[PDB]
Amino acid sequence: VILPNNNRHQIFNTTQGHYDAVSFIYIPGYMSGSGVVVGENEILTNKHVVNGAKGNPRNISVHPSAKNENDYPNGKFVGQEIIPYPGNSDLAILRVSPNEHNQHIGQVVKPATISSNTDTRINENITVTGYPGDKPLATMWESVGKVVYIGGEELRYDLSTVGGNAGSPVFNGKNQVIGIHYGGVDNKYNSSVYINDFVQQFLRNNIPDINIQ
Repeated sequence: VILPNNNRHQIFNTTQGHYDAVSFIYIPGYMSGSGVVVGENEILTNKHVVNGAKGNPRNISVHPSAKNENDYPNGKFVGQEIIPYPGNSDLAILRVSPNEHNQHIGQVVKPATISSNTDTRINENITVTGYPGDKPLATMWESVGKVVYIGGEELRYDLSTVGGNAGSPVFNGKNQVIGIHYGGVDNKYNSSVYINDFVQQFLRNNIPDINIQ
């Protein structure tokens, strides 16, 4: 949702630095979302995003580092298996197949570093980076703000997001993923799945190369 803090800027060097793992999701109209590469064959996104495929992961296209609708520098990877988080939060792993050159998604971009969240606190400056639907299709935007709430598996912030941002990584100042954006409440806050210790266990047990720091 759009909040009084609406500080959003387009990313152009989408294959460089921590942006390469940020991914555009397209599911045939169409729905679109966001996600983040975190392992050799794996992205994180929302349940409500992968649910749009109606049980067929092959309906999901993942474009890591997408720059615009005519510029997918790392091509696409097709959904292979949906692994929902068992807990009551909007988090899923999407395992993708290798591409047409037999490259794995976590070989073409550097998988994102996950935060242990040992230091994460309210008032901390963060970003949410992904593919908002008010902007041109498949353009990457970074939104700037602060954490306002941490509780259980919920982390909320005062920065603006728009439909299409679902699944976007929430980055701390070290460019580590602290949460996965899922939506918000008009005029109040936006919300993410907080990567707490239980979420970290789920990641380790499904993504053996997960990099938690």
